[PDB]
Amino acid sequence: DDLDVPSFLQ
Amino acid sequence: DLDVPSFL
Amino acid sequence: VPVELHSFEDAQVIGGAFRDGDAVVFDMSLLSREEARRIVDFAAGLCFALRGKMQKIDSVTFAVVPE
Amino acid sequence: STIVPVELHSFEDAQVIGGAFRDGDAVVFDMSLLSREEARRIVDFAAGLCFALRGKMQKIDSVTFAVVPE
Ligand SMILES: [Mg+2]
Repeated sequence: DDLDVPSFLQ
Repeated sequence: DLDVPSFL
Repeated sequence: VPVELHSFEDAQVIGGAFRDGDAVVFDMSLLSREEARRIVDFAAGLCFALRGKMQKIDSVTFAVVPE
Repeated sequence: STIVPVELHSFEDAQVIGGAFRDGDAVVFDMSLLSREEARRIVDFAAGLCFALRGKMQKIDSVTFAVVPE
């Protein structure tokens, strides 16, 4: 639950 | 073994 | 679309609805940490390819939005 | 167009695969510098790219794959 949207998808 | 996922 | 994920094979449900032009909200509470990482990477791939939006709702909930 | 080759160093390097692929180019990527789990991540991301655009994905060897546009 420490996961997020990869930064380069911004 | 790293393969193509079945649903492809 | 509120997909409850049981394994990585359920990526196909997210993929199928998303490429059909529908927003998908998926739950990863049943998945292991390794499986959730796989789902997020697959979903990131789906989004990148179609220039869609991906957002984390809460710790085990993400959304993939078309166009 | 001709196949774009990629030597991957990290998961952020998937952006090269994604960028060239969504532009309609076939991409051949090498994962020999990637760890076991990083390669797993790349393959899942590439599978996502492929599925969204109805492209073809193929294993060349254990560290080499290709993503081909529809
Ligand atoms: Mg590296």
